Amino acid sequence: QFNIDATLEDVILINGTAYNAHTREEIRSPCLISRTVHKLTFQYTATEEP
Amino acid sequence: QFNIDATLEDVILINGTAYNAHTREEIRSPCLISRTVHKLTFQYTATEEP
Repeated sequence: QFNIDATLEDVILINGTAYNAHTREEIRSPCLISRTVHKLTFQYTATEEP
Repeated sequence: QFNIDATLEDVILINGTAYNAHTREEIRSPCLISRTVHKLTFQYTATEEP
């Protein structure tokens, strides 16, 4: 599970998909995530490389 | 429930007590809260004013 410490500031996801660490919201490949999330949960998806 | 965002950056609690909105972590008044918290849950406490 990817943590977001103070040094990471902001992160962006381009390829793959993501899920929230609190309510498990699905996230599209190209999209900004703002900062309301805490941790990033990856997944095994053979359709696209994250 | 107090929310956090980019405008308010960092916040500090001085008087009272607080509880995390994620894992119910109780915290006293004279300490920092780092950033791992996202929402602040107040409570009714007549012993001290928050």
